[PDB]
Amino acid sequence: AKTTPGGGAQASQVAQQFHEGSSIYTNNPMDLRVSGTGFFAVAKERLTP
Amino acid sequence: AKTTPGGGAQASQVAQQFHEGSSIYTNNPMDLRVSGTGFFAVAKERLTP
Repeated sequence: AKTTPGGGAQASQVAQQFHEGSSIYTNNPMDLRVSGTGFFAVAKERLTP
Repeated sequence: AKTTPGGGAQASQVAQQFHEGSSIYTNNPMDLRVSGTGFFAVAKERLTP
């Protein structure tokens, strides 16, 4: 138990840190941003959402 | 909450300040001015008002 050293390092997880990013301004009404928590929903095909 | 600084300045609105402007004098009866509150109404086509 005490005479055996460690077996190295194993990768645990690559996280996906979700802190809010900055904003740029295009003055274009079709450019939208979620200020705070939320995601847009986008459908590959028009019929099936 | 407290370790994060601000994100800059965002344009709020360009207002349209409506305080009365000064008047010039032409001594011509066809030149009109609205002293106080109100607008003239002008129509592009004579038939449609």
